[PDB]
Amino acid sequence: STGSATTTPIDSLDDAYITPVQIGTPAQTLNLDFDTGSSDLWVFSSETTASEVDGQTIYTPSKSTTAKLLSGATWSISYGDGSSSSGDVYTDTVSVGGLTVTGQAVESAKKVSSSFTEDSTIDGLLGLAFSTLNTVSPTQQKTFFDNAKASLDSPVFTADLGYHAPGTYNFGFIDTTAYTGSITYTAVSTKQGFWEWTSTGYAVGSGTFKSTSIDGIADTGTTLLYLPATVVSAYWAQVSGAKSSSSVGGYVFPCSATLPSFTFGVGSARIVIPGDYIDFGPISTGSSSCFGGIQSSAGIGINIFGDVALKAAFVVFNGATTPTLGFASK
Ligand SMILES: O=C(c1ccc(-c2ccco2)nc1O)N(Cc1ccccn1)C1CC1
Repeated sequence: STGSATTTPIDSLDDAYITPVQIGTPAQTLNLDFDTGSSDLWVFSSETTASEVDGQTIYTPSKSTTAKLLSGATWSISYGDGSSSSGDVYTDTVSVGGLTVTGQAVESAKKVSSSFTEDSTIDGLLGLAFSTLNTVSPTQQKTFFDNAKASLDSPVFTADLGYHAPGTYNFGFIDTTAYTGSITYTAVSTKQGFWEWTSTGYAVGSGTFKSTSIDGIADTGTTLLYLPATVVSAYWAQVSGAKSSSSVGGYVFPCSATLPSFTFGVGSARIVIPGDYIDFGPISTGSSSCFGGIQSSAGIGINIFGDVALKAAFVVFNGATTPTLGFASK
């Protein structure tokens, strides 16, 4: 089997991407944020505190003939931006782009933090990291990808995120028309439950490439590119007037600037992020100070290849017995 679904930026900055997902019988279509940095599939639901729902589409398990309460199971998650959600769990049929999993754990939110309520465009998350991070208790649950893997033609999914445009998540096959050149594959460590890999270095604009190992995660659920402070300083030093602002919470730059590209290494290959991908626009409406798309990871404890980086590539998440990641230009 295979699946193929279009993923769409939620706003004009590509702050996140939503992909439609069919849950239950008859189908209830919810727009989920596919997140390779987490491992819970959770949704706004008929159980969500009513004051915490503001325009999202909800899953109502009582209207699904295939929903079954997973008795006793609860879940609770916190994300690196401080947001969180929690609730109970049902199993139900879940389809993505024509690929169906029966008995998928669908984690129904009873509570969501303010950031979720305030984002009417995201109806939930679909976790695609390793199942060892799944928060369900007392019996940890598998991700949609783990449940589907055995049926898939090839035990892979691919992320092809667009810049200010739709893109695609595919399951079970590699679309050889979707990228240029070859795919370079690199080793993955699952020890922290993430798609954790080691970049071979970086370049700023037309500058010389610096060979240096940068350990970090491929995280579709994170907007920006978070890298060591030395790297980020070198990038922003090339932008006249850029500075790190404690009041804003990162690097800002004059909106009048033209940003340089940023290249990261994947083995001997190179992925170039165009400068325009690094512009996240005015810090507040009407400001001429713009927010940078490359920020320091020093506060986080891990480097994160988020959407800014991933949208410059066609990315293979290879869930073979020994997982690997593949990157190609496109
Ligand atoms: O939001 C998280 C994050 C945190 C915790 C968990 C997790 C799974 C299960 C329990 O906790 N999963 C994440 O997905 N980021 C992305 C991030 C962090 C900080 C700033 C920006 N982006 C990843 C790094 C851990």
